[PDB]
Amino acid sequence: SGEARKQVEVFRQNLFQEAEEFLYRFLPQKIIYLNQLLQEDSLNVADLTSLRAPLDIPIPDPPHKCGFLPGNEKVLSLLALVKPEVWTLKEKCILVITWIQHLIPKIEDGNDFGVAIQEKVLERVNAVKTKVEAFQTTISKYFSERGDAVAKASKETHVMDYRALVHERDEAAYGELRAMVLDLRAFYAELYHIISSNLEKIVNPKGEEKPSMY
Amino acid sequence: SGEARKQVEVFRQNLFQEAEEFLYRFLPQKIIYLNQLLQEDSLNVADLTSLRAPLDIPIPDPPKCGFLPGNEKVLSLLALVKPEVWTLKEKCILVITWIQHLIPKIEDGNDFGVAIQEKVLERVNAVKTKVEAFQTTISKYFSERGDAVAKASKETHVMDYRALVHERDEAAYGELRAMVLDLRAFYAELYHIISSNLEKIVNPKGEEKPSMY
Amino acid sequence: MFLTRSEYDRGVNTFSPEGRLFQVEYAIEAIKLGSTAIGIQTSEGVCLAVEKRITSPLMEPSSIEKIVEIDAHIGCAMSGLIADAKTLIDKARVETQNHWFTYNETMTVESVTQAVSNLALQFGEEDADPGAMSRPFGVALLFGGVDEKGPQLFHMDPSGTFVQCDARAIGSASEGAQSSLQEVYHKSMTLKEAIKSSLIILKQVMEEKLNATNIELATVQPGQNFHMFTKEELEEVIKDI
Amino acid sequence: SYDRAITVFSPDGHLFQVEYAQEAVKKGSTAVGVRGRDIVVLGVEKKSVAKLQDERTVRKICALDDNVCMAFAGLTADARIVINRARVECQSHRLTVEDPVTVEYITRYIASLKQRYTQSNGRRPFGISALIVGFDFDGTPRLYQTDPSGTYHAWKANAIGRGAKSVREFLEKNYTDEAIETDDLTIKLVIKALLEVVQSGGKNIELAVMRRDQSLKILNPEEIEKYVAEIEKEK
Amino acid sequence: TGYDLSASTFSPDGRVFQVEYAMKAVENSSTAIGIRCKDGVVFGVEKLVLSKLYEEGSNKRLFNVDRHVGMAVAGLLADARSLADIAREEASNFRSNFGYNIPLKHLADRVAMYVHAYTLYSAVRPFGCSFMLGSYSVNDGAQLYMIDPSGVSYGYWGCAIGKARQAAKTEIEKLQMKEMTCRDIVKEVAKIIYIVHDEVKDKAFELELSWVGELTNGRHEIVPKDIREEAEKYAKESLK
Amino acid sequence: QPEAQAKVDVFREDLCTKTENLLGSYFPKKISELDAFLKEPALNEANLSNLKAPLDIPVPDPCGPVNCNEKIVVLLQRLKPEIKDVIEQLNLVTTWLQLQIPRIEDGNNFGVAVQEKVFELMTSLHTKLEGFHTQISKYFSERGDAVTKAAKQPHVGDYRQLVHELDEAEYRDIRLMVMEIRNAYAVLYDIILKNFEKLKKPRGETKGMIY
Amino acid sequence: QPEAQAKVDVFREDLCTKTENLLGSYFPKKISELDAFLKEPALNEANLSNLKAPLDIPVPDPCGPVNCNEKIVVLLQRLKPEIKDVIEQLNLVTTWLQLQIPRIEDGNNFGVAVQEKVFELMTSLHTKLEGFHTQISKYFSERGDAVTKAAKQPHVGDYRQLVHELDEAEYRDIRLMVMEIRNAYAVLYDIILKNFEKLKKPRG
Amino acid sequence: FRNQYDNDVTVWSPQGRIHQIEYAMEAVKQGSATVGLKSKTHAVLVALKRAQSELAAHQKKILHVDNHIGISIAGLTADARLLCNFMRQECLDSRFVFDRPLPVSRLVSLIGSKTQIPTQRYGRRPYGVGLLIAGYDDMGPHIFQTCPSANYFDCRAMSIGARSQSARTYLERHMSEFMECNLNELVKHGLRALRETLPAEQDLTTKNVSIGIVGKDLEFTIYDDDDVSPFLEGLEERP
Amino acid sequence: AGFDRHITIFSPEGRLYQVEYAFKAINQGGLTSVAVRGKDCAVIVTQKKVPDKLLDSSTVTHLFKITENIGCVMTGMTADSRSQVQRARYEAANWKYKYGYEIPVDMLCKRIADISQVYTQNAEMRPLGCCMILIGIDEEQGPQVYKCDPAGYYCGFKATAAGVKQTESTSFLEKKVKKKFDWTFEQTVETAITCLSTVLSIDFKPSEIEVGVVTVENPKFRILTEAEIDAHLVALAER
Repeated sequence: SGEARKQVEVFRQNLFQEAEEFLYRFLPQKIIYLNQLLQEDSLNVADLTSLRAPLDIPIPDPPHKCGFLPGNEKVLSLLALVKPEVWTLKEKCILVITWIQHLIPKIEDGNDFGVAIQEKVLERVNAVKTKVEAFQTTISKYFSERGDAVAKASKETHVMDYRALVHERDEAAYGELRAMVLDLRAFYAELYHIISSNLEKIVNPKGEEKPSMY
Repeated sequence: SGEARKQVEVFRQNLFQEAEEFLYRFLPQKIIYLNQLLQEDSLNVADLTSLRAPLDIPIPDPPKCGFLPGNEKVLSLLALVKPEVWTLKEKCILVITWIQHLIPKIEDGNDFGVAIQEKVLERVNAVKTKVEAFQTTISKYFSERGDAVAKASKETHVMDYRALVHERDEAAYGELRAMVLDLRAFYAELYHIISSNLEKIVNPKGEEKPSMY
Repeated sequence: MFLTRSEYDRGVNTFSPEGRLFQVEYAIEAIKLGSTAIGIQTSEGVCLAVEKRITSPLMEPSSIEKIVEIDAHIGCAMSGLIADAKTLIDKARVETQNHWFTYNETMTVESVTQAVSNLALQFGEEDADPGAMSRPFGVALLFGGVDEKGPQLFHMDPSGTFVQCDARAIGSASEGAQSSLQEVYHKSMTLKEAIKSSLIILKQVMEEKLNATNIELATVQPGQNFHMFTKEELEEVIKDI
Repeated sequence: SYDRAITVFSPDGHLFQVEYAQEAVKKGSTAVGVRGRDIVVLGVEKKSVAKLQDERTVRKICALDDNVCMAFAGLTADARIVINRARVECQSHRLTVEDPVTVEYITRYIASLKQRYTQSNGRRPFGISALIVGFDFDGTPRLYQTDPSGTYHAWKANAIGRGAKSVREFLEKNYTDEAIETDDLTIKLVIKALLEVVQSGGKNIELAVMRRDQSLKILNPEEIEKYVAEIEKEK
Repeated sequence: TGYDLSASTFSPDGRVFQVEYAMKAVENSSTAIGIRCKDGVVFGVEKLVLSKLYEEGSNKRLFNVDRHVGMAVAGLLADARSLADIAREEASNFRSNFGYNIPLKHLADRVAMYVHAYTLYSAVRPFGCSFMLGSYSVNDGAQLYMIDPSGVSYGYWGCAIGKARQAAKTEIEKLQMKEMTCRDIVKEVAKIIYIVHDEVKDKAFELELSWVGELTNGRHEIVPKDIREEAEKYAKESLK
Repeated sequence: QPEAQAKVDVFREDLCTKTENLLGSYFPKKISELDAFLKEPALNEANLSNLKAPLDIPVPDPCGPVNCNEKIVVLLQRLKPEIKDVIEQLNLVTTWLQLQIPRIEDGNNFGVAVQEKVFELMTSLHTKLEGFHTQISKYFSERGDAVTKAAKQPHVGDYRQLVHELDEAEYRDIRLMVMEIRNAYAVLYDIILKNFEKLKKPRGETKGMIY
Repeated sequence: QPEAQAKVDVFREDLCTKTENLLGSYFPKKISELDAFLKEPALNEANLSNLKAPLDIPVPDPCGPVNCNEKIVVLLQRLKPEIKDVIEQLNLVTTWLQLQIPRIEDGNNFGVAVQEKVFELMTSLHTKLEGFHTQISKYFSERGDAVTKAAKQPHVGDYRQLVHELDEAEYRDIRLMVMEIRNAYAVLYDIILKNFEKLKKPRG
Repeated sequence: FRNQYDNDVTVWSPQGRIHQIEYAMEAVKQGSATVGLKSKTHAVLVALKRAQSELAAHQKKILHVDNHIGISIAGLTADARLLCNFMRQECLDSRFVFDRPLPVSRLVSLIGSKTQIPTQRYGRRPYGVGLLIAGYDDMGPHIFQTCPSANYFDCRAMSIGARSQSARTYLERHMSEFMECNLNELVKHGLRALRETLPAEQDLTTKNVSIGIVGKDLEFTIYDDDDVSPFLEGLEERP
Repeated sequence: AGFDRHITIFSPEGRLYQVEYAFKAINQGGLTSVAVRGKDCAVIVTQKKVPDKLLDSSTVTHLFKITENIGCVMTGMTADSRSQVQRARYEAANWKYKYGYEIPVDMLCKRIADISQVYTQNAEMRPLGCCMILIGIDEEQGPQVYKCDPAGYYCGFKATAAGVKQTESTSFLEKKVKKKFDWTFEQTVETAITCLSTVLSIDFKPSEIEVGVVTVENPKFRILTEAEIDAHLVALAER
């Protein structure tokens, strides 16, 4: 049915216009915004001791449940800034993958080089997708891990390694967040470069139909 | 001793006869019967609310649970599905043994038929793994529901645990429906590949050395 | 879902599943690597124009020769590998001359294209002769001349197929130039309009701003022989744009 | 994939083996040519003496005939074959048409030989690019360059070989009608340009001039020393 | 396994597979049968009618290789027409140099040697056609010879080539052909051709019959349409 | 057996008809339904803090039924049928192509190859959707375990945060599944439509007889 | 060493003798036994509900020994010896083939290749049979776990069902293993018999 | 895999099929359709030409080998030009040597022999042009088709090219009428049959149809763009 | 590997595997041939198996006459065997023309064998897979038996065998030569038949065996008639 082709064609056209716009607007803007978050002193803290957050568990000494132990506030405010960014990149990356997948041509025996340029770009977009998805999992892992340590540390007040673990886990997230904001910034950048450099082959993989030899 | 070949050959002829009957009788009949179960009103329930089953756990209120039964609707449907899942698995195995018994002596050339047999074996292997899994999911459903109910009863306050029992039930219903289409599709796909390629599957190589050598 | 195996592309003399003979197709792609050339055939004459693509100021512009004279009546604009063009322009020059010797007459543009085409077709290893290039030629030639049938422009491709074209563009921007040509071309246009139109299209397609040095333009009106506009003449026409 | 055979064309229509042969020319020693109004000067860098090696045998600049001289950059052995074949043609043209070969005829002949090698598999493209300098019957100076592909172009001034990109940029800026006004000035320009790419000084440049009717003269090392000195002093 | 790619290669077990693969080509083609009786040799081919558009009495698979010898081919037709040309040239040469009609046994051998050559070299593929030659000369007698793509040549009292070769041989076997006369055999060949044809797989067939013998005065000739028609009727009636 | 022939024939006819309906009618409509769904505000919430659902667990110096995040459970109800439907349609398209594979022969492999390749992407979509289905199951179990842990240890603030984070994460993931489900639907159409002639008729028309 | 030469030779003689016995006599006999066993009614029970065995755990408004499903245990007693026999017999064939593999040489490799192909299949049966052995082990542990969970938590009806389901699955799995074991023995005869000339004399 | 066995014309496949020859046969399908039909007195070739662009002229699909023989090409044009030259020279040779128009059938045998040699020997690719040859000789009007495989067939009518099954279908149903047809009727029947091949939007125009007619009194003539107007005007409208 | 697959390439251990593969082909035929040399006679016996009743028995033979006084039995691929026989017959005549006397058997084996080495050293051709055993009487050296194998080896033997049971056949013959009693024509024929029969366990009937003999008294190679074969066979059974 021509009408069914038309409905997909409408979606395809919308994706193309969004991809072109995202490439010439959202991707450059994001690179700048992310670089600023990195430049900000909050993600540039010189000494991790400042990030250390109070763990109010009484130690055992020779002659009740601990009071609320809150999450490291500094880390949480940073996480709150990062979580929107992780999702904007994932969604924008997804928009690009669909654009390329739609553009792939009818399978043919040869002149499949343009398809190859599309495949190698897709392989990069896929690699970025796995890395970014993992970033989202890490945020949950931190909360579960920090939580478990806090629970163990209160349950066995005597062991101080558990107390060190809480401080270390917080330290790692600060280090990880710094790397993660760096990676998202880098990823928008790499995506813009692969797509811009190879735009012609990606947009028109097999090219103009060969002049009749038939 | 030729006695051993005869015993295997008798086994082969029995398998060959069984396969032919299966292709022209058990396979077509099962395809129609399964489609009927698929089109039965039971597997096509529009509103999953009907499937929701009572969970008798008292909600905690400001100042051990009674027996909690399985979703009967899911259980009755599972009871119909379990024989079907097994019968496909048994039949798939009989067909695989027949293709395997018909693979010929390994040779450098004239191996096109052997390759057809391998393409068919690839499909049968893919089907075997998928079907075996269906059997596993059935058992997993009871265990997951059972643990979920235990967790819900042990900690009455958590309500998501209650939602989980309901969600697991909805999934089993959606899965049973998908499984029946899969079993029907499987009987059908098998009939088509075996029927289309039976000549090569039965006699893969043939005699190619005449007076040449 | 990407199936990019290919594996039938390499090696002429191999037909792909689907019978596509890809090496020849790839050669047709090569002409896209070349500078765009546009030819318009009008009753007044056929005009040929090309973009020189001069890499360095030190290179002498005259040497780049993308428009050449096969004979007074017929001229050729070539886009693609320069070297394989030189062989094809040579077969053409000898064949026009051989016809004068044998028949004391001037070859029609079509026969001359058929003649060069016959050489191009030989790439298939059609003949047993050792001195035939195995690769399909990588050049596309636009041959325009005034013959018995009046102004005619024929386009030849690495396959060796030739066809008369009222207007054709061969080269990097051929797609798009052709589209523009389709809109501008009207059979009645005089050569003066065509020269202006072709140069307008070239200005749009060419990356550099048009200057007399960057373009080569030629005409073969029926009374006159192949004429290449000199820098002074080119300057006058470009100024009009 | 598409780079193993000269005949094969890449998807995108690039013949890779010919391009690779052009890379070979880049590895070769630099050469520079400037077309002065009355003199054509060809200058080539010399890699090193090696102390125990006689320098007479190694000569990048050669005379194809009385009116044509050639300098090459690329595999040395291939050059010796091309130079020899060009010399036979120069003499053969004189036999066939009784007239001295024009600079372009020699360039076209050398180019065709190279194209012939590129055209068929079973032969490797000659990995040499050459600058052919000559004076025509009219006496106009002519400088032409050829590449492994077989394309010949005329250049007012050009550099082939390693560092060619740098010298050609220098030449583009430096070359002017004013520079070519004096025959000494022309020799100075090429020396100055080669100096830009030569690691050493005048010790490593071999330069030669062909005048309107005079035969090719390889300047003596002392004459080169004088020129480098004038240039260094002016610096 | 790279053993099967070329005919120059020999498999580790000693088999040249490319030749065997070529022999499989003949099985793709429709059956053709040749029976030698005391008077002469009768050949028959079931020629499938692929399309109504194709002209009848065309796309012939029975060729006259010389005045006294006829060739029936099965397998890739293009190769067969080319092999027929090689045979005709050989026959002409034997007449030109030795001055008499080629003895068939020799003809088979010369054509076979040409076919065998293709088997050895790697540049050329084995020919994909299996053909039968028959001739009747008063001195020589009636001779039927069949050449496989391998180049093996042997003389057959009765022979079949093509998709239904095995089935046809069983029918040909119950014929006592040596005693039978040429006219009777034409009916018999048709019966076998009809029996082997599979109506379901092959839509329709036109029987082409040719014969050489005392009746034809030793000239291989297409059976007269009256005789062919009578035989086709005998065959349908027998098929019942 | 004739009954057998008819039974197989009915299945073959229905399957071929259903696929035409899916490609010609269901797929275009589904893209539109999903497109409106994604445009709707329920899956377009700017601040995930708004999605946060209050936990009544007492804070230390006795827990009431702790309800689920209604906003997420509501979205899940809309998304869950779509995941299952695309799975069902993927099973249909795989059987359709499988029934269109020709008897194996040495030649005319191109097309049989295109068919196999199309199957591979479609089987891959099937895997990704079953992967999505697993994610849905995990949300209920994980949030529940998290709430339980928070309730058992009121002192641990992080556990309370985990409950909010798991919820916030799910809305974001659920929106992505919908966008992906539309993409999968459109790509399935593009893959099949663009390569349809080979998929429908792999061997091609009869072409003379060499033999 | 000469005494050593006798010791190695005696192993070689025994391995070759045992293999001919397995293929010539033991394999046909086993295929008949496995055929007889499958025909027997215990492993051909149409209603798997009959297999379901009573659990005495009291329904919630103190649990006595809950015995295992006798029907399944009875079947395992017949099946488990057979599973082990094939694993041992497979080793005999895997070792026999390895001894037949010749000194490595550059060519005439087909033959060594055939031996390897058969070796892969026998090793593949070994993996399947070991998998069957794992399954037999799991049933006892899983069934026990289910009964324990149900007894610990009488309120959960599903656990009681799980015990019933595990038993039903086991009967089906055991029945399949008998069929697979027969097939695995039969396929071994086909592969070895069909390729015997190359396996015994790969070089030629 | 089976990627092997498809690389060269010299490799037989495990099942008796030379794949490259088959791949070559696929080339004819790529070309524009052409229909050839015969009547007791005349033989007609009609072709649907295709154009690279509006500005470009339509390609030549019908070529004259000799006064009595003409061919229509479907497939790679290059192979056709080469084969046509061989055919033309073979015909010229017969007139010089025997002063007789070459029997059309004999020429087709020669085209087959030349065509077969590429198929068996490593080196030249199989010719990928499919040719319909039409001529009137003393035996009568003749229509023959040649496959890229050297096999040749004599036909009452045939269409080679893209979407040519549709034409063959029309020709088979209306075939009986053709034998007694007048020339105008025969070309008209053919133009309709090629019309079937055309996409529904497209229509036969003076520009895309070429008709070649050879008959007892007519030397092969290719009626072209303005001379097809008499034959086309009588035709009706799309069914 | 890849060391096999071309005759020219040598294995890392220098074994030229393709030539060895050819010797395997002789066995693939499934027929065995035995030749024994007597004091005054040389006999070649081969198994004749006719696959189909339809095949004419007269046409199928592995015994050919290279020249009037030299006879050969060729075992291996049938087609290759015929090819070598022709070359031998050509070579045999070319010797008579050039040198004026009948080729000595040893020289025919040498020439035929040398031709085989060329195939073994040149890349395109395949070693012919056949082995030829030649029997002849040389006046100076009495009866002669020579075998040339696909390698190009040309040794002459008192007795030899080629085919599936060659090794077993050689052992039987070896025992009989070691207990030398010399061989009369009857014994030479009897030894040959007993050897072929014992190794194959056939208990032959006259039709299954083709026996060819060269004798000093009648030097010309003759293929014995079925009756003559039966007479020897009957005698063997009687004693």
